[PDB]
Amino acid sequence: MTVEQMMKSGEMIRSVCLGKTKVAEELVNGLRESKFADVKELKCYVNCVMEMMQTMKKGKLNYDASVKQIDTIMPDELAGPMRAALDICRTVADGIKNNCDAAYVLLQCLSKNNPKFIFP
Repeated sequence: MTVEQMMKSGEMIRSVCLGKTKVAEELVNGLRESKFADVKELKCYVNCVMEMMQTMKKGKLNYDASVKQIDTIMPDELAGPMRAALDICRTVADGIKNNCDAAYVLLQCLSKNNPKFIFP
């Protein structure tokens, strides 16, 4: 429930997805600063995170599942802006067959459209 809980859940998801993908930690930190480097392992890190957050399955957005997860994990003042960005970006990755590519396109759009953007 707490923001401290969010920070804990976020650290858990980062750890697991770093371990899976073996991506540089600086690359991942850049995702919070609009540095969306075109690096396969970083795109696949993003896909890992969205799959753990129940936000995508097979590189396709599950809108209802995403909203449920956003609202559980994030405090209200961050969840609201995230929901608005998800609505704005709802169809942005449609027609992109590669899973990591689709997750990454979605992430860029969420960041572009959420002034209070955060990501594990």
